[PDB]
Amino acid sequence: VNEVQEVYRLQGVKINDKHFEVVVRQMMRKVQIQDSGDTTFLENQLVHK
Amino acid sequence: MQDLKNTKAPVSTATLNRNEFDSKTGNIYEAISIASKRAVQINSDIKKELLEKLEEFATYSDSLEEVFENKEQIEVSKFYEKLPKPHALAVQEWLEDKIYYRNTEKDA
Amino acid sequence: MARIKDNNAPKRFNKISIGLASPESILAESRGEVLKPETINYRTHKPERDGLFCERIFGPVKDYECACGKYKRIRYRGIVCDRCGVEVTEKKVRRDRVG
Amino acid sequence: FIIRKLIERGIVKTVKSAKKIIDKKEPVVWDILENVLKGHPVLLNRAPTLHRLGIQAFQPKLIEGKAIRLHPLACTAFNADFDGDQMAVHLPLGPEAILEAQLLMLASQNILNPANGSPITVPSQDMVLGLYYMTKEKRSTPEEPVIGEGLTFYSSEEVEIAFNERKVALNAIIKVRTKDFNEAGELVNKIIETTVGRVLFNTVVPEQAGYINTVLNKKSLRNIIGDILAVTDVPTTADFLDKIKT
Amino acid sequence: ASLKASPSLRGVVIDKKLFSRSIKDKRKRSEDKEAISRLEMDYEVKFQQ
Amino acid sequence: VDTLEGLKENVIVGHKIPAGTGMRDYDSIIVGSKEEYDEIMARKEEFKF
Amino acid sequence: MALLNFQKPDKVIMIDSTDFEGKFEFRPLEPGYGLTVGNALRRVLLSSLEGFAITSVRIDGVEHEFSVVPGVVEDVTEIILNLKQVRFKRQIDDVESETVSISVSGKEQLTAGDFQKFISGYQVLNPDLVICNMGPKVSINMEIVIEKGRGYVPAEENKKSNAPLGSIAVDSVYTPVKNVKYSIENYRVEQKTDYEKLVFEIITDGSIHPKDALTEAAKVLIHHFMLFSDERIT
Amino acid sequence: MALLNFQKPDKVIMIDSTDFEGKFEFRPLEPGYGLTVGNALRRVLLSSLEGFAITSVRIDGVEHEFSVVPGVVEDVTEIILNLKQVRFKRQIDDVESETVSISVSGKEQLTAGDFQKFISGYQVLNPDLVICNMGPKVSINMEIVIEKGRGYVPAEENKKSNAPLGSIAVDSVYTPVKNVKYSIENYRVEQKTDYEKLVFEIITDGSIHPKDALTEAAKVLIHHFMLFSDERIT
Amino acid sequence: NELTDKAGVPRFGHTYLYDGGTGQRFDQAATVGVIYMLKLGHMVDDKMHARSIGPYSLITQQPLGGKAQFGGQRFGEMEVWALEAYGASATLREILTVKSDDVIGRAKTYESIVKGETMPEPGLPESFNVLMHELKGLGLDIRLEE
Amino acid sequence: EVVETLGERILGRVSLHDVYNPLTEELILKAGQEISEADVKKVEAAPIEKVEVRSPLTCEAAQGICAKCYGRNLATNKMVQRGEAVGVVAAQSIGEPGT
Ligand SMILES: [Mg+2]
Ligand SMILES: [Zn+2]
Repeated sequence: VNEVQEVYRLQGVKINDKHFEVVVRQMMRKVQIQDSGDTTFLENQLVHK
Repeated sequence: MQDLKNTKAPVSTATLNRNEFDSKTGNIYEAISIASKRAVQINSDIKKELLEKLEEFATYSDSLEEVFENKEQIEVSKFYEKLPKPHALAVQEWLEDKIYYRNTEKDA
Repeated sequence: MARIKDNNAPKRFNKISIGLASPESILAESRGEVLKPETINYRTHKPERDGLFCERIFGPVKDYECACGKYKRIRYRGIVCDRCGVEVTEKKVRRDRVG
Repeated sequence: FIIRKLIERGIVKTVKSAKKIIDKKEPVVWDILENVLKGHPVLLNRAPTLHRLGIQAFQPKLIEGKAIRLHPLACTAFNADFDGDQMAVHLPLGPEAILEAQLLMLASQNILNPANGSPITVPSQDMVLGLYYMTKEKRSTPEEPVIGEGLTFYSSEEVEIAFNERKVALNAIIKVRTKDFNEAGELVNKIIETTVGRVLFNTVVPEQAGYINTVLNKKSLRNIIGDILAVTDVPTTADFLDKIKT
Repeated sequence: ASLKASPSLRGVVIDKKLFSRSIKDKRKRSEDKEAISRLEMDYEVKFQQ
Repeated sequence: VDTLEGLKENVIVGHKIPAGTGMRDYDSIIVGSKEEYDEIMARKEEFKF
Repeated sequence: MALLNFQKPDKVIMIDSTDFEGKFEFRPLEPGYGLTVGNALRRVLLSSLEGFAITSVRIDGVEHEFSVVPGVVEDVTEIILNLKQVRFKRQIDDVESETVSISVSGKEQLTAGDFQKFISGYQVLNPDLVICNMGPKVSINMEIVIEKGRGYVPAEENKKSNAPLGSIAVDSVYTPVKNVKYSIENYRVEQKTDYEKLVFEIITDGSIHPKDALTEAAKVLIHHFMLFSDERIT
Repeated sequence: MALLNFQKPDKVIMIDSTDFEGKFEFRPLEPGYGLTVGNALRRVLLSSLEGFAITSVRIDGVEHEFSVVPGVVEDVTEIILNLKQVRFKRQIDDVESETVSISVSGKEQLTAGDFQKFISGYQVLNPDLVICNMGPKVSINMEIVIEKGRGYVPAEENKKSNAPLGSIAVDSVYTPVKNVKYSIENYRVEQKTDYEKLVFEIITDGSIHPKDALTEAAKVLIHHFMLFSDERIT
Repeated sequence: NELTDKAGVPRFGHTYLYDGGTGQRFDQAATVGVIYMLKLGHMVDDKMHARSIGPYSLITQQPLGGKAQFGGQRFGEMEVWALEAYGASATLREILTVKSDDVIGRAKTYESIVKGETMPEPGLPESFNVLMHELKGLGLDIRLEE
Repeated sequence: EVVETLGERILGRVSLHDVYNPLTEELILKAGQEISEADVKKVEAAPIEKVEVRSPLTCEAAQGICAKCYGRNLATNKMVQRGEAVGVVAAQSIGEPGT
């Protein structure tokens, strides 16, 4: 959030942090599997949390 | 049918305060839904009333190409033209707490 | 006059399912088999028999008129023909019939 | 809609005759259309539509010519200048669509930028220059005297009377008794040293925002509009915007 | 199959042109042969001048 | 199997988007005049008594 | 004959009117005439019209403007500002300059109407205007001067040699007209959405009615324009 | 009675005036009234005065405006643009329109003054205007329609549904007043050095003498301002 | 400067002007002169275009595009994004179905506006059926289920 | 140097915990209550430097976000209401100044 906001702040653009927070939340909805276990999930699988 | 000769709804568009409009429901989208449904009902009622008024001045002229100037029909149509539109009447009804609404799913 | 009020309201749906299509389903939904690589005859500029534009498979081109022009107008809905086998219906069925 | 009114009036009984009458451009068409327009806003759109303010509902009026007349204060929302730009007009049909246009899309409702919350319908260019010129102070010097400097007025009424009679200059420094906040936040009458132009600007500022005693630039105007919207509601802010534009 | 003005065209007709292929008839063919002979004679007259 | 939950699917299919005025719980709202409802229920109560 | 194709207005419509404010309507006007009529009427009405005001106030126990009057909450400046709002109407004809000596005691609030018993040649239109707030056992004595003037005259231009010693010069709003405004909207006649519609607003202190102000301004303009007649040019 | 102290001006004084240019004086004037009187008169003079102009033209051998007359140097668009500048004045009372047939041959130039022979109810004020350039053996048989109006009427509003073949509706400019200038000078009456003098300079095209243009403008203003009387307010 | 002094014109063209509607001189002097002005070929006559109903496409059953074709304006992706952001389900629905390609719906809506009745219930757009037929022509079994 | 004030960054959000003034001990910020301008003024006049607010990054709604999780609708300067397509607004707000 801070790094993306810095680019806009360097040129006098005011955007609330809520928008970047929503996008970043949409950027972190998945997890990477590393142990298959007894579930139907498989290895190296990006699955929704 | 409400008194259409003494309505306080604006004839044209106005800047309505949203806080007053959505105070009763807590959601302006819900208020718009309710007002639009009431506007449909009001439009149906107004159409029925206008058809009843126009059936009186039903001058039985079989000719179709010629344009007929019936003054009474024009006067009635003019009266109903300058009235606030059905959505405006529904908005005025909603702001005056004269709309009854309920949710069938929530009440079941 | 006004358009004919088709009372066949669209069937409401909530889902779309996708999958591999079997040959049996393709044959079952089809109205015929395209047998010729022709589209329109070069001498008459009319859809060819058993071609890609065939009126036997994909529907009539004219509204409420068959190919041979023997059955005409709304009185003859659903009668295909004795001669050209082209159903007398709305030409809009050329957007829904497959081969 | 014109066809519906034509059939209702008894002028015609079929759609084709109504279309022919409309295409003939008769006075009855304009008489019908004046009332048909009312309560039926149109969505104006300028491409590219970067944010939701690129589509805005406006209540239309019949004008001469072939060009759409657009409010200047909406230009900043549309990124629209008048060097050859074109706009598209879409007509909502259903009552719910018209209600959405009137209560969610109306330009008088789109005062704040959804990106940051600060006002977007702020005066610009000629409007800001005129407000700045009216609210800037001028000090009297022996070479160029300023009429009516140092005069005390009982209200904005007397300032208006003196200005209308050409007895005090627009940029003269005067003292006026008006309502302003105290240290506790209550509105009390006090004598403020201000300018005539500031008094005239404050005759349209809502009394709940106090008294504004600053030279009006774009930043100050944006802050003032935000404050007025904070204390008052949207309609009052819209009327204030229109008045200060004028 | 007529050409109709769109509801934006307002103007004045300033010129009209019709270009046609001469109909090939038998009598027209004999007339064309006589005319081409006369034109050939006139053009040899011009040649000689 | 797509259940048509987002905005894009309902835009493509032509259904009301699940946002703004198109939320699914606004399709079950019955509206009417308050005076008419009051009169109807008063008549019902009078008939019941 | 001269005005045959002209789209003349019908007459003046008095939409709303009180003794203080009044709004009038002129329609339909040909293009460019709303501005002419509105500007002419506003200029005539915003000229230095005749009226009466207070020109000098002399309060006993006070010698300069920035002084404290015993028992009165407001200073001399606030008293002068309040006195500037007293509106007068002529009652006895041919009355120009009047000096009024006023002594008020036993009241919690000195108002304009309390001067009425001491004022002879004029009548106070707003007797409920709070001139000052005084204490319980406070007696106020003041001499005011009511004169006749034109428009707004500041203190410097309003000093008179006949004023009593110790008086303070006061700005005077002689004019009866408080404010004049006009707007020109578009009026539709047949297929023309470009006709004009003049809306006039007059706010007056109450001495003259807004309709009377409009009629008098129109009369002045008519008298001025009648001199451009054929018989009145040499 | 409050308006009686106004300084009423004497009359309008004609200093110099030919049939085209005129200079007038309005004196004495109250401070600020020269501006309103002058601006109102200027607006009315420039906007709403009647004059005569050509509304339609038909040239033999010419089907539409975008054509050419054989032997004439100018096209028909240029001929129409020159005919727009032909100014007319009344010569006989009670004439509202006139169709003039003109036949000119044998002259190297067709000018406006050539139309006076065929015109009975009007006078051409600018006979030296060159309508077109022609050869010595080129004959023009044309027909113009001179009408009456105010302001500028485009060709679309001069199109007659009963006009003969070849008739071209021509943009009409009717305004007789070309320039209005006014100045405000200081005028001294007795001991007062603050009165005003309004100096007017009017340039017209010759159809109306400047004095009568001033009288007509005053009449229009007076007719508009009479509607503000008490009897015409509801 | 020399030429303006020779022509009786104030230097830099700085002249005091008078308002035509009021007559008062402007407070400050303004730059006045003669400028060479051109008229470009972008005329409002060629740009204005209005359509209620007109020709549609025979493939997509959507309004054509262009003044010569009497077409309709394009409500693209960004306009739909703006409509969604506002929350206008109804306006977006009318734009998607009844104004573009609901073949029965648009005729019924025209009739309902002329007759004053209630608006018709929109149906499936025809472009969706074109998409479904293309998918079936690609050998995919697309099924709409309730 | 302070570029963005804490008051400009906590305005419109939702206070996660009951925040008391460390000096005078009053409940300045209430849990679940939107930070209005009055709360901003109170905090700026109090010795508070870090405020824990609810953010979309840390809302546990099954589908989307909800009103308290998000905060204030910047288009209306009121609490965000149910049904708002805050994602499209966020994307448009970020992308508009990209040019
Ligand atoms: Mg541009
Ligand atoms: Zn057949």
